[PDB]
Amino acid sequence: TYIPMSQRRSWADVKPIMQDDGPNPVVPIMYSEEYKDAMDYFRAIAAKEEKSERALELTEIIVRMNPAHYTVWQYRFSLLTSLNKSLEDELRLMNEFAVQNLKSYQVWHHRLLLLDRISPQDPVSEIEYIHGSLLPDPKNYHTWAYLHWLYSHFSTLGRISEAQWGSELDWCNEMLRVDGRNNSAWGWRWYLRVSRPGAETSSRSLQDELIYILKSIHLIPHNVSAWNYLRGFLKHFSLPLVPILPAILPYTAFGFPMPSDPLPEDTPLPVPLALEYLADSFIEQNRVDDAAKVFEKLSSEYDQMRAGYWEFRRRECA
Amino acid sequence: ATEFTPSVYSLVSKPLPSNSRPSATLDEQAETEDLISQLFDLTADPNALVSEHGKRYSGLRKQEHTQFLASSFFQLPGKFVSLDASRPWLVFWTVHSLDLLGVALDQGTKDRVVSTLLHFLSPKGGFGGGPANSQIPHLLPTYASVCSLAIAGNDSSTGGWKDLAAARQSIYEFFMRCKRPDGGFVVCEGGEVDVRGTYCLLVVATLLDIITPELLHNVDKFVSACQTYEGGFACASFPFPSEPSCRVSMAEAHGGYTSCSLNSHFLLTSVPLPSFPLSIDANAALRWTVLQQGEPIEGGGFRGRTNKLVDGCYSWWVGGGAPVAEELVRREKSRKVIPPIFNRVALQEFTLVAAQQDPGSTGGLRDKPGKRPDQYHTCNNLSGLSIAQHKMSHSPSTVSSNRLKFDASKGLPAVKPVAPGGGWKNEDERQNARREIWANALGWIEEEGGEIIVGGKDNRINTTTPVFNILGLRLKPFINYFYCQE
Ligand SMILES: CCC[C@H]1CN(c2cccc(OC(F)(F)F)c2)C(=O)CN1Cc1cncn1Cc1ccc(Br)cc1
Ligand SMILES: O=S(=O)(O)C[C@H](O)CNC1CCCCC1
Ligand SMILES: O=S(=O)(O)C[C@H](O)CNC1CCCCC1
Ligand SMILES: O=S(=O)(O)C[C@H](O)CNC1CCCCC1
Ligand SMILES: [Zn+2]
Repeated sequence: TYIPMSQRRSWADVKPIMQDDGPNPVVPIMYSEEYKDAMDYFRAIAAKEEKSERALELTEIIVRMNPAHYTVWQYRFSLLTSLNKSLEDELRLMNEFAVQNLKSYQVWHHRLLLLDRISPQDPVSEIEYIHGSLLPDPKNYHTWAYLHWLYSHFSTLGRISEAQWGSELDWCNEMLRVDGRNNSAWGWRWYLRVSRPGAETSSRSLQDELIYILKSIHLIPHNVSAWNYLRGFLKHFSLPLVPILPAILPYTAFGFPMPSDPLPEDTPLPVPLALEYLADSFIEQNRVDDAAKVFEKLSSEYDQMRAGYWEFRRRECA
Repeated sequence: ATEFTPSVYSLVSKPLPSNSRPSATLDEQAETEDLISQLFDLTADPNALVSEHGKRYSGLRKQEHTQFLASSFFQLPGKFVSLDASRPWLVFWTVHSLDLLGVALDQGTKDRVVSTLLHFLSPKGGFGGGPANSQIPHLLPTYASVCSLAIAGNDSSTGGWKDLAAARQSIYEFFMRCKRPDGGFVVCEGGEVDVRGTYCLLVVATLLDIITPELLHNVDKFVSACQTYEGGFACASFPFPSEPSCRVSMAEAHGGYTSCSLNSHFLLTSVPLPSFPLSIDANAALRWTVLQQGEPIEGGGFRGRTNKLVDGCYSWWVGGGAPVAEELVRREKSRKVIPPIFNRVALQEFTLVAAQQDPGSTGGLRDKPGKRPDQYHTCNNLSGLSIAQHKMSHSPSTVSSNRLKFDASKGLPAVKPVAPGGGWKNEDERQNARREIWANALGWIEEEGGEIIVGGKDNRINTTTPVFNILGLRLKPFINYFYCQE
């Protein structure tokens, strides 16, 4: 049986404060007794600006019932810092919230604030936790954004070693080996190899990256993630499309990877993004009529869901 | 008008090929293709003159959807507690959907909406997700409350707009407390930083005439650095210090953050500051937008990111971003000196056939088959359906006519900036800013003759506005109130 807080000796000094909705609010929610009672006492705690262990316990009760309650999370973090609580213990509590499927923008942001304030000399333990947490959802957007933030923040402090960057690419390569269609892991590869400020740009690194992209396309020719990464790569580094055309032309029906002599089964031709590559390489050669003819086929035969877009591109050729 | 918008029923439906390379992504894609294509198979083609016997009729079940939303004005069950910090969104999703569906609220119910929202307004500035004695202000409930007051309020003494006007300085001060030096904003005290906050803040600042130079500094750079190599936008960018030496996008391109980024950047192009806003790659954003429309076997709905599943709410996020991307491309084509840009027919077919709750049930619209309908997917499906039905464009001649009628001698008191040099330089510059921002905010039109109503005129819903996502007949008197025009 539930015991109301008005009947708890530890709370006898506190006068609860009711929610001030007005007399007949729209979108009212039928709250459980436990949740209303806890919020009635939270309003009083926050009114008197009490920073205490009982206030800390109360915030945990509330965010277990509603993990998206940003006001109570904000109050909880100020309780932790005011009381100089163990932030490593709090991080262990957040590990449980993930386990019991308590999640939101607010919980993820709480974890970031903890890491920021702990400011570990080496964040390797948190990196490994984040990697393991991707097991039930390898495309969790919050998790990938948090991983980006963690490496960016701690690299700004000089705390990501060359060995650490190297094993992060190793982990990224394995993620794409298990599912080459994971566009989140492709985005992470872009950070690791291209956009992060410490990335190497040399003729070797450009050659290596192009080899990995082309091998990935030859493994899964219909994988949009690989085509988009190829197009972004070439564009970002101002590299011509034409010299690579030998590897792309077999999909539109020399040193760098070529398609399998017989193509993999279940690979119907043409691949529409291969045709887009061909049209753009025609434009690079100033062969606008040839480009227009390819756009026209994309519009009327091969990618008809985008008939209007491909017609727009066709008309731009004139 | 449908030459380049083929119906899903007229195209060959075929699965995403496997290349003999199975993966978890492909397992889910194939299962979703089966769900959606089977429902299309049981449903009569909306484009037929007489509906087929034995098959489901796809007409928009407007009265079912109205009844679904009606719970908002009585009570929500106890499992709504997860949205207890989002109650202004429950209001907005309800009252904007009713506007789209053409259903009027009586004055007593509108007055309850206004009164409820004003209890969420805190005296120090901004709306929270619930009562001000319970929740701190937040940028996202502030947008939802402001737009809801545009839909349900009025200019009288009980209409709420008068209270908003009196709160302009405190809301501005809340916005400046949220501001980061790099151009991001926290969504609330101690809250996260992303382009949802930027979008919500810029909409409200535009509508209430509280934009200043100090408010906008670096905001364009934060947003522009969110663009990824795919052409869409991520949630945020990270500033690396020597202001920052460079900024890097923090996650993958996503339909919701791409909408927020395109809309934010579009609102900034109205602001007459020198070399502002920093440009984006509009062509790449348009390309990314159109590539997210699904194949015929998935009903022509939009996905929110590459290699994930279609979902009706991206009809608004991605589809509603298309006219903005199109306008930015047009401006750049003009600067360097006609068919629809996505399949407007197929998106409507997805909405009617796949996103409606099955008939004779709760009503409402949903993510996809197999998912319960909710208020958020009801609003976003209908907002995206509106964009597909009505051809929206930003009209330079309309903006020009707006400039010609603006009265700069009318307006509310100028906001007092936080820092001494943070305001406009003089009245000539401030009034020029007010004129440009007002005149462009009112520049969206529906093109005469561009209407496409799949399934017949009984499926027509009202026209929403790109960027703001409220009806033009709400936007115009609301923004005119705060700028003291007509
Ligand atoms: C209760 C609705 C939850 C929904 C929408 N939502 C949101 C709420 C208020 C405002 C807002 O944005 C803005 F700018 F303030 F209006 C966005 C979320 O946070 C998460 N969502 C989950 C979801 C459903 N189907 C796709 N998603 C992913 C997704 C992620 C980010 C974005 Br953006 C859009 C969709
Ligand atoms: O699908 S909707 O248009 O939203 C509403 C439902 O059709 C209700 N149908 C009624 C059945 C009995 C006769 C009166 C109409
Ligand atoms: O005077 S104002 O600052 O504008 C309004 C109050 O201070 C804010 N109310 C608090 C919100 C969070 C829970 C406890 C009450
Ligand atoms: O205006 S038109 O597009 O020519 C045709 C009408 O809208 C047809 N709507 C149906 C009528 C019968 C009941 C179900 C809806
Ligand atoms: Zn959705």
